[PDB]
Amino acid sequence: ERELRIPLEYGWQRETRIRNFGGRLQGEVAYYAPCGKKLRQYPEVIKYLSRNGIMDISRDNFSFSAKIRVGDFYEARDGPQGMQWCLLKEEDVIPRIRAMEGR
Amino acid sequence: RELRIPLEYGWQRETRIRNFGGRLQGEVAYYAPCGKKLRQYPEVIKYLSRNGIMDISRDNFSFSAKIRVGDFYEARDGPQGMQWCLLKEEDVIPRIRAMEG
Repeated sequence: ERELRIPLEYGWQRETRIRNFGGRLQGEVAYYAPCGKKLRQYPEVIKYLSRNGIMDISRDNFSFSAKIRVGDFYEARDGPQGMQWCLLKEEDVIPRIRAMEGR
Repeated sequence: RELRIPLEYGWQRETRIRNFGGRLQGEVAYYAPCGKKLRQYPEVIKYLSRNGIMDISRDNFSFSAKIRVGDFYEARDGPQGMQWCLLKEEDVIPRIRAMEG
């Protein structure tokens, strides 16, 4: 976890979006670079680090596993403006992770 | 454009909307590249001075909850209790207009 938190200390964001596809929970991880650029897979992170001369952090500091309790978790909820990503309180994340483990 | 410049240097701008009995209240916070949360212009200016950041100044910052820059969250009651819901891009102008009416 220490490893995967380093980028947050450099002003990156980690986001996990959770969807329940008929009882089955699935997560998708994205990073936002400090400039706001959205990165959706390792190759995208490596290119960003290469292109931007970033050497303090590496591919080792990043994971796209939705089962890692690092950064912010969202679940879709309906409302008067339609579906929104709603932030899970840290204490509601665990059951989501646990549902995605095993399998 | 001026208010986007800090975001490129790894500042975050966040607007929280609370509905108090149908009266919307918006509140803006900045997170400096070090993560420090700043809530007022004097704190932002002290932070710029104390950390010798000088590319940006007062003109690159707004604490007005009516500006479409950065992420908007609205507090929404639900099954899990109070949650911050991320406003979609299309959600923001309507909720700003709601704040004014």
